[PDB]
Amino acid sequence: MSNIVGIEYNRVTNTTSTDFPGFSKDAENEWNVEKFKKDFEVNISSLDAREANFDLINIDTSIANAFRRIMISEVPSVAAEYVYFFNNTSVIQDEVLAHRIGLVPLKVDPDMLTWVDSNLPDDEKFTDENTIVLSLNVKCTRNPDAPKGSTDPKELYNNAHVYARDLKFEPQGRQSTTFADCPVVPADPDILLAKLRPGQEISLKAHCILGIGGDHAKFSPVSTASYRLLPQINILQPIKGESARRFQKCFPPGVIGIDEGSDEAYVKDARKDTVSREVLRYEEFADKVKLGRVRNHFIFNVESAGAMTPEEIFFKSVRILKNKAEYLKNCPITQ
Amino acid sequence: YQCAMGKQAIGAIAYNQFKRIDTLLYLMTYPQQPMVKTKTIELIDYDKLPAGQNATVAVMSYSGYDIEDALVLNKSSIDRGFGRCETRRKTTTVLKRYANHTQDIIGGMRVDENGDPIWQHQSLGPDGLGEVGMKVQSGQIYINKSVPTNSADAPNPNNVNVQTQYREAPVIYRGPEPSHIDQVMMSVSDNDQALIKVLLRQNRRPELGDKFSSRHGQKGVCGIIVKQEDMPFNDQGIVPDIIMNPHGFPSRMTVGKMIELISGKAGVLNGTLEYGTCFGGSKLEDMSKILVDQGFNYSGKDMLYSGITGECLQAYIFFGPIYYQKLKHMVLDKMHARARGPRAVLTRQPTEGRSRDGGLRLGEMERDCVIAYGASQLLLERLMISSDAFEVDVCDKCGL
Amino acid sequence: HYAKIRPWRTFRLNECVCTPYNADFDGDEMNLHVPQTEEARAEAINLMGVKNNLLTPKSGEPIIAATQDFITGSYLISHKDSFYDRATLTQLLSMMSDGIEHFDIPPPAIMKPYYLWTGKQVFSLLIKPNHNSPVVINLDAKNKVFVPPKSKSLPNEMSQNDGFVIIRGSQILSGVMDKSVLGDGKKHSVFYTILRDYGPQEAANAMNRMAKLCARFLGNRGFSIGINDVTPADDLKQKKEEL
Amino acid sequence: EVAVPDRVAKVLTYPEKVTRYNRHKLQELIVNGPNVHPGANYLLKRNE
Amino acid sequence: EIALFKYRKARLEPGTAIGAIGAQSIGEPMNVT
Amino acid sequence: PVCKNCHGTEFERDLSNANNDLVCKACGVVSEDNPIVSE
Amino acid sequence: PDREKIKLLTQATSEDGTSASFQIVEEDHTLGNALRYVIMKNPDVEFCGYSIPHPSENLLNIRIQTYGETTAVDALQKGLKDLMDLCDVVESKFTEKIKSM
Amino acid sequence: MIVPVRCFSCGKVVGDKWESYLNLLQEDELDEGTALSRLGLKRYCCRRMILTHVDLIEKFLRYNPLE
Amino acid sequence: TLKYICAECSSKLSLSRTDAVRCKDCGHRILLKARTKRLVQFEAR
Amino acid sequence: RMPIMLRSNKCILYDADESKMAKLNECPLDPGGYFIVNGTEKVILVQEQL
Amino acid sequence: VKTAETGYMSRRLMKSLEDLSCQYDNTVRTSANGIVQFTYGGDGLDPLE
Ligand SMILES: [Zn+2]
Ligand SMILES: [Zn+2]
Ligand SMILES: [Zn+2]
Ligand SMILES: [Zn+2]
Repeated sequence: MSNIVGIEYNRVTNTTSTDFPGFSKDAENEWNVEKFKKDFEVNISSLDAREANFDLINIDTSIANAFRRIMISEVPSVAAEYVYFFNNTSVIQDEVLAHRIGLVPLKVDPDMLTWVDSNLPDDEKFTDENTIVLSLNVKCTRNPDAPKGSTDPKELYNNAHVYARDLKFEPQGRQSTTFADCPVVPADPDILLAKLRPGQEISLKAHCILGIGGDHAKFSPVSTASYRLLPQINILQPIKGESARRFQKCFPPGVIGIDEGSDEAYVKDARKDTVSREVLRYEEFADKVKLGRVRNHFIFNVESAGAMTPEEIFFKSVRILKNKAEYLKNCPITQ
Repeated sequence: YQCAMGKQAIGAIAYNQFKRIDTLLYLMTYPQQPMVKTKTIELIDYDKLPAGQNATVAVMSYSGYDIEDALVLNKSSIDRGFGRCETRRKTTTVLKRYANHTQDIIGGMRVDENGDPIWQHQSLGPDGLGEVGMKVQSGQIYINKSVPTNSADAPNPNNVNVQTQYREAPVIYRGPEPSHIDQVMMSVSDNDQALIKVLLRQNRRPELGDKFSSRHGQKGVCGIIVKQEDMPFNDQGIVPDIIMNPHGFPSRMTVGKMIELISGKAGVLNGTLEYGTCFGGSKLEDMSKILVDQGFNYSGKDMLYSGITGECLQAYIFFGPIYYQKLKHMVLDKMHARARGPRAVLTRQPTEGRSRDGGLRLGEMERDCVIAYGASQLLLERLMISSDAFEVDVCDKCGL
Repeated sequence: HYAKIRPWRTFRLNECVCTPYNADFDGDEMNLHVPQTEEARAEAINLMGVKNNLLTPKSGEPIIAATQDFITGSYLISHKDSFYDRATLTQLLSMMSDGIEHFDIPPPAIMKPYYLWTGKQVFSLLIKPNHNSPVVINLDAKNKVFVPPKSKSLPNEMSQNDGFVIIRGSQILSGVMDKSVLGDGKKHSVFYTILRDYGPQEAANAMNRMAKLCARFLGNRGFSIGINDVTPADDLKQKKEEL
Repeated sequence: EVAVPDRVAKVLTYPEKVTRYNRHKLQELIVNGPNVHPGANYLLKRNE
Repeated sequence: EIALFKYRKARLEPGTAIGAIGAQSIGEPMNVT
Repeated sequence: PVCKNCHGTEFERDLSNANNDLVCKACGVVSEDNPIVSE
Repeated sequence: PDREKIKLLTQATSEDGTSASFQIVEEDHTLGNALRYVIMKNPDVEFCGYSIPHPSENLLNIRIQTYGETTAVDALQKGLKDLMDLCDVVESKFTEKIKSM
Repeated sequence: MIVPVRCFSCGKVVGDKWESYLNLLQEDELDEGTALSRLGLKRYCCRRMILTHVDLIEKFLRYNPLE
Repeated sequence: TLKYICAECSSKLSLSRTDAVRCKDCGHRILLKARTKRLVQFEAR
Repeated sequence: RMPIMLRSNKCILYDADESKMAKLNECPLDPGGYFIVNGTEKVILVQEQL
Repeated sequence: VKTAETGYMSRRLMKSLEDLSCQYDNTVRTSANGIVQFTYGGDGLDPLE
C-alpha cells in the first residue's frame, strides 16, 4: 500500500492498483463520487502553444493510460489521402513524393469537415464540405546572373528547392466565404520536399480529407504524447562532510543541493530527477537513501503537430472517452 | 553467418542507379549510415552509400510472437517510412528480320464502341510501346508485338499477296501486384536490329514474413505488426521501433549487440559517431561516463512503462539503437499456389518450378513417413489420384 | 491440421507444434497438402492428427510441450515470492481463456493483513478451473537443479530452493515449472499425465491454455538482458586472474 | 489449427458433392463467385 | 483396476506397421569408433 | 476450337489463378484441362 | 438502434444473470481496461477480466461474475454508467483551471 | 535520399532542420553534438535522423538527362 | 504529343515510323520515350 | 577486337575526376575490373591450383 | 558429412524392413506370410504406449 512504486537496483515493487474493496477485511475505498471529487486536483505548469505541461493527481494508473492512447489514435485530424500527378520529370519517383506530402501537418482544425462515406460511388464521395483541395505548380529554370563556379545552387537556379509553403490552397465552391478569414497553411512551412535541376517540373493536386489517427500516422495530431510519474527520494541518515558533494555529482544538477549553513544534503526542486539509480552502485549509500516513485502523480507532457492548441486535444480526449462509454449504455444486449 | 548475408542486404548500389537498366535491382528509399562504424568501412567508402537503417531496439519478450528469433515492430514507424524497398525488373524484346525481308511491327490499340482502349490496352500508348508513368495490372499488354506467318518460306521474287500476314504475340504483365512503368527506351544493337528495353517499377512496405537481420548474424521473420499505442514507452515518449526477444544471447553468445547498443546510444547523446573496429575500438569504461552525464543508466538499461496496462514493468529493459539492415527473400515473391495447372509431357506430372507453375514433390523421405502411420487410402490418393491418374484397358490373357 | 483463414500472407502455426518440425522461424518454409476424397479427408485426422501424436513412438516421451519461452514465463509466476491480490489474479486468470471458461476462486493464502494469493493457486486453476471439469491428477517429479536437503531427516520436498514438485488433487503444493515438469524429454511431465488418464482432448485443452497466458502475461511484467547482468562482479574478475 | 492466408485459400479448392443435408449451403456459396471468400472456382454437373 | 486397465490397453494392436516405425527410430541424428 | 454446348469459335485461355484452362465466354465449359507443356 | 455491439454469450453464462460473458466490437484496450477499474470497485463483483482473442480481427470479450446479490448484466450497466460520471469530475476540474491559468 | 519528413519512432517533423543544421556548420564552425540541441531536438530518437542521414540527392542530380 | 527524346542531346524527336532510329543534332543512337501528359491517380500512404 | 576491363589504362575511365566521369554517367565509387561482353557484366575469378 | 549419410542410412534400413505388421493372431510377419517372430518382443505389447 502507500501508493509508492519502490525503485531498487534490480526491481520495482507493488506497481499494480490495490485500490479496490475486497483487498483487506476492512473493505474500504468503495466507489463514491464525492469522495473522488475532493482529492482529484490539477496543477498546470508551464503552458504555451505547441506544448502543454500539467499534472493529474490521485487517479489510478489504469485511466491515465486511457488518455494517452486516445490522443494518439482516436482524436481525428486532416492529411492527404489521394495525390493526382500531372507531368513529373523529377528524379524523385511519384509515390515517394506522394508519400512525403501525406505526412505534412496542416493548420486547419477538424470539426470544419465531415466524415467521408466510401459506400457511395466515387464521384459524389468527395462533396464540397468534407474535402479541401490544394495544389502546386513549380518549374526549375536557369538563373541568368554572373557568379563564379561551384557556388550555392540557390542562385545558379531559381526555385530549385521546393518547400512546404508551395502548397497553394485552392478553395472549391461553397467554402470561399467559410475559409476566408482563416486560410489553411502547412503548420511547419519550411519542410524540404524535393530538389530540382533545370528542365524538371512538379505539378500535382492533393485531396486531403478527415481521418482517424489509429488508421494511419498521417492523421495523428500529436508530435508525441506520453507521461511520467513523480520521483521521490528519502534520506535516512544525515550525509555530512566530504561525502555530500560526492552524493551530488550522481544526480542531475538541480535536484539536490547542499545546505550552505551546515554541511548536510537535502532535496531541492524535484520533478527533474530522471532515475539513473547511480546511488545504488556505491555501497556506501546502501542505507542512507531509500528512493522511490509515487504512483498517483502523473507528469503529463503533450505536444501538437501544429493543427491546434495542446490544451484542446486533452479536452477532446476526455470528451470522447465518455462517448465511448455512452454509446453502449443505450443499445440492447443481443442473446 | 554475416558475410553470407551482407551480400544480400538491400540498400544503395551506385550514383548512376536511376540511369541503368539491369535485370533485377533492389533499392531502399531512405538509407542511413550506421552509428557504430569501423575503420574498414571508411577505407572502402561504404558509408558514402550505405544499406539499411538503425532502429531503436528494446530487447524484451512481447505478446509471444517473438519466440524463435522472430521480432516485433510497430505499425506507426512503417507508415513514416521505415524500410520501404523498391524493385525494378528489366524485360526486353528484339524485332527480328527474316529471310524473306519481313520485319516486325508494333501496331496497337485496336478499338471497340467509340473507345480506343480495351481493358488490356489502357497503358499501351499511341505508338505501340506501353506508356511511361502509369501503372499496369494483371493482363494489360504493355509491349504489343506481331510476328509474320511466313516465317520460314522461300522468298517469292514478286509482289502479289502481302497485305495481312501479322499474327499477334504480345508481352503480358503477370504477377500478383500492380506495378508501374518507370522508363522505356528503344535503340539499336551492334548489328542493325532494333532493341526494346522497358523497366517496370513497384515499391512495397514490410509486412510480416519480410526477413530482417542485425549485422551480427541473427535472422528473423517479422512476426506481428502491432500499433504504436500498444508498444511501450520511456519517460520521454520514445516508442521502440523493433522488439527482439532476450532468448538469443545465451546460445548465440553475441556480446557485440550488447556493446553496439551502448556505443551507439552514447554517440547519439554526444552527437559523434563512434568506431567499432577489430582488435580495438571504442572502450566501455570511457563510454559509460558519457552515458551517466546525460542522465541515463550507466549500463544503458533504462526503465519504461507499458502501453497495454499503464503501470511500470517489474524488470528493466535494455534499450537503445541497433543497426538493422533489411535483407532480400521477401514473401511477396515466394507465395505460391497451384491447384490444377500445366503438366509435363513425358511424365504427365505437375511441372517443377515456381515460374513453371509449381506443384510440389512428395518424395521418398516423405513416403515412408506416411506408411509408418499405417494410413492406406491417402497414400493411394496422394500418389495416383491428385498426381498421375490414367485409365488403362488391358487384355486378360496374354495380358498387356 | 485443421485450418483457419486469416488475411495476412504467411502460414501461422502454434508455438508447441514447431518441436516435431524442429522449425526456427528464421526464414525457412514448409508446404501443405489438402486431400481430396471423403475417405482420405477422414483418415488424415484420426491417424495423423496432432492430438493422437503428442508422443513419439521411438521411446514414448512427449514431444509437443512448452518451447523455450513458455517455460520462463510460467516460472516467474510460480516463483515463491510472487503474490497477487484479487483484482490482479482475476486479470491474470482471464487471459488463459477468452472470457468463456467459468472459474471459481479458491480462498487466498495470505489472509490477515491483506488478501493475497500465490503464484501456484493461479497455476492450479489452469488444470481444474471448476467442479465441472474432470481433470484431477497426482504427480511427483524432480526439477532440473534440485539442490538436496540435509539428506537424511528432511525429505525431498524440503530443499533449499523450491525444488521437488508436489501436486495432489490438481493443486500445486511445492516445486516450480522449469522444463522438467512441463517441457519435453521427461516422461513424468504435467501434459503427459492429463494425456494418459483423460484422453488427448483434455491434454490439448490444458496445453494451449498455458500459451494464451504466457503470450499475454510477461509482456506486461518485463524481462531483458544486457551488459549489467553479464559482466563479472569484480570478485569473479579478481579470482579468475590468479586461478 | 494451422492458420492459412486467404490468397492461397481461394486457389486450393476442394470437391464437395451435393446432398440434401448441405444443399441449402451450396446454393448460397455458388452465388458468391470466386472473388469473395466463401465461393467456388468450378462446377461439374452429373450430365457434364 | 487402473493398473490392469493400462496394461490391458498397452498391448500392441494388430495392423500397426511396426517395421516402418522401427526403421525411423534407429536412423536419426586401445581405441574404437 | 468448337464447344460441345454453344459451338462458339472464340476461346479464352484463363491464367488468373494458375490453371491455364481453355474455355469460351459464351457458356463457360472448359475445352481442355491439364495442359501439356512442351518441356 | 444497433445490435452489432455488446452481446451476451449464451454458451458461457449461468442459468441466471450472475455469470455472463460478452463480446464487444470495434473497441480495444482503451475501454477494456478502463471498464475493469470502475467495475471492480463495486462491492458485489468478484471476477471481472477481459481478453482480446486475436489481433487480426477487432473485437473484445469482457467477463463479469459476481455474488448472488445483483445480476452481472445489471452490474456492468451500473459499471459503465459510473465511468461516465468519472469523466465529468475530470473534465470540469481541468477546464476551470485553464480559465484561471 | 532526402531527409524524412517525420521521425520514425516518435513522430515529430524533421524537414525544416536539414538546411538549418548545415547552415550551423558552414558559418560558425560548431560541434555536431551541440548544434542540434540548440536546434530543438532533445531526445535521442530524433538525433539519429540527422546524424546518420546520408544525403544521396546531391549526387543523383548530376546525372540529369537534360545536359 | 511530345515524342521521343535523346540521351544526352535531349532533343525532342518525332521520327516517322519505319524510317530511322538515330536522332538529329547528334549521332547518338539511344532514344528515351518522354513522359505522358495523362493524369495518373496515386494514394498518399 | 580485344575486350578491355574497366579502370584499366586502355579504357576511357583511367584517371577521371568526377567531371569526365559524370559526362559518361558512370559511378565514381565503382570498383571496376569486369567485362561488359554483350550486355551482362562478368568477372574472371582468381583460380589456384597446386 | 553426417546429414547426407544419415538419410542414406535411414533409407537403406527402411527398404529391407518396410513391411512387417502384426497379424490378427498377435504375430508379426513378413509380406510373404512367413514368421519373423511369434510375438513382437517377449510379450507383444506396444512400445510407445
Ligand atoms: Zn491379349
Ligand atoms: Zn462453349
Ligand atoms: Zn524522434
Ligand atoms: Zn541528339
